[PDB]
Amino acid sequence: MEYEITNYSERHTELPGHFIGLNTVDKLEESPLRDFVKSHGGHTVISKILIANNGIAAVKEIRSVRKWAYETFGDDRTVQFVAMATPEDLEANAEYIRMADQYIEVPGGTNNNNYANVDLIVDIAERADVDAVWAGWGHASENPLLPEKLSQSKRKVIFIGPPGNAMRSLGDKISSTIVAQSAKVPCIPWSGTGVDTVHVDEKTGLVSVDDDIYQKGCCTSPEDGLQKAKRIGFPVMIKASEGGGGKGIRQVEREEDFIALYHQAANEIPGSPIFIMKLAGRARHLEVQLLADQYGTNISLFGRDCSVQRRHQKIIEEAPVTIAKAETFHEMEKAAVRLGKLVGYVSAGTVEYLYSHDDGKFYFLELNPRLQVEHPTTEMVSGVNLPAAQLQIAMGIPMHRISDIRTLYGMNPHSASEIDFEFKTQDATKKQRRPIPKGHCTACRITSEDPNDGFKPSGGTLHELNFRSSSNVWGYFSVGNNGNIHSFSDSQFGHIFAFGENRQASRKHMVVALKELSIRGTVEYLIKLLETEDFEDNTITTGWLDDLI
Repeated sequence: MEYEITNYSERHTELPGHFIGLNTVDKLEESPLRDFVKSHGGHTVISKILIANNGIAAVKEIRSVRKWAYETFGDDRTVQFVAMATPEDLEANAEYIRMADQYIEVPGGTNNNNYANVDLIVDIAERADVDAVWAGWGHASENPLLPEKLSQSKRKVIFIGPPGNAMRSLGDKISSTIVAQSAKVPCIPWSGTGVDTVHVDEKTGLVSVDDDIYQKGCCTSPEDGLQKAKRIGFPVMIKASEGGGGKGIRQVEREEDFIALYHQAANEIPGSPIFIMKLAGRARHLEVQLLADQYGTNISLFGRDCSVQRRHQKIIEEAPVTIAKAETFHEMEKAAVRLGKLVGYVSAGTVEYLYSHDDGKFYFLELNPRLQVEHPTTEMVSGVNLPAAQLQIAMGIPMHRISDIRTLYGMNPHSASEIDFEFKTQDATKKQRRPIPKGHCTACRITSEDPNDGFKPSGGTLHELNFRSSSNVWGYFSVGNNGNIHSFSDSQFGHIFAFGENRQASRKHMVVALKELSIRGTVEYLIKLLETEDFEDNTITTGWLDDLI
């Protein structure tokens, strides 16, 4: 066969040497994938892949990369797959370790003994002979030392995901915010508000904040910060960047208790820089899905609502979003891209936001440089096979040279022209066509119980919820394996996906699916919560759900 051509042999040079992988297409005997890459513009070809993760996550990278490929050069093995198999998983017959094309038995115990491990991941990587690795999410998915050490080998193992440098450019809750203050992302009132000086390392693109700036946004003393609070507007949250999950923070709804609380968190974590933020109330926690290639070409793939949290847990997340005004939502999007370029982010990352409809305004929470288990939604409303996406960007192929990309924007899929993604010139919508979700999708965090007393469960840790009275719904339950705290959870934790023409309807088919699954042997409060208007229009902020029970 033969494809249209794209010659980006220029841009590759300025590309971090850690993006170019050993088996480049300029030194390989001619070959199918060696032709699908080259022509389109990429530099490295990936043939073997290591899955630094298990469960549905690990089965999602497969079905996805085997779909695209079979659709592409037709071969659900074009892109091989080496998986890591942890003891307990072999005793559960994980349907994924089964789907791979081979694998290497890895160390059991606490995940810090395999997946989240980093030297082991690459050692294996060096052993298998892989071109690239993938962690999806969780485990070492966030550690930036993972990719930084993956190409940092005599095997140049590329990394299907964001470059470590993309991560190190994040940082504690201070610099993070200030840096994001740079990409002019409306942030929540704190001590650093108005502090947006950041120095980009021309050579490495590494973004850091220089002390004097990080000290311009801290409380040198308890009286020093107390003064910030008044200037702010109680209640406020006393946090300290190196905040440990749930350590180093106190809410102060009123003066008097400040001095008392300040030292409180400072005591938990010493030598820990403290700052004072403004403590918001019933707002929203939408979430922006943003894509970007290895050529400062960031873009978004819609948004997500998830301000309905279980003590801060994502139970119900529907997408696309209809909450904020369209342009108000549009603003946050370019807002998200306004920062991806900054950190020089790559592949896929979902940026969350605090939304208040009272004012319409919204703030920057944090950047999540790591794919999410809830991308399927943004994938159905856009049709962008993300595990088929990021995988091509890793090989150094532009966004426009991405089958699904053009499709999204209205371009002859086979075409090799560029795209005015920003929609900046009259000569931009003669060829293109602004994106737009197709139907709605509302996930649903389901939880049941099938203990580990003694009997031997059904073979596998991935039961697909094959419903019978719903055409538009997919789900599943996942035997919790190698979590981080749970080498195995008593019960499981699978997601569920529902889709439809509109939001309302999507719900219908959603609940409708929550019905069929309630006749087996959990979701009670679910139908419930969906059958309530406080969700039947998308109004409920951050109180409703918890306000309940």
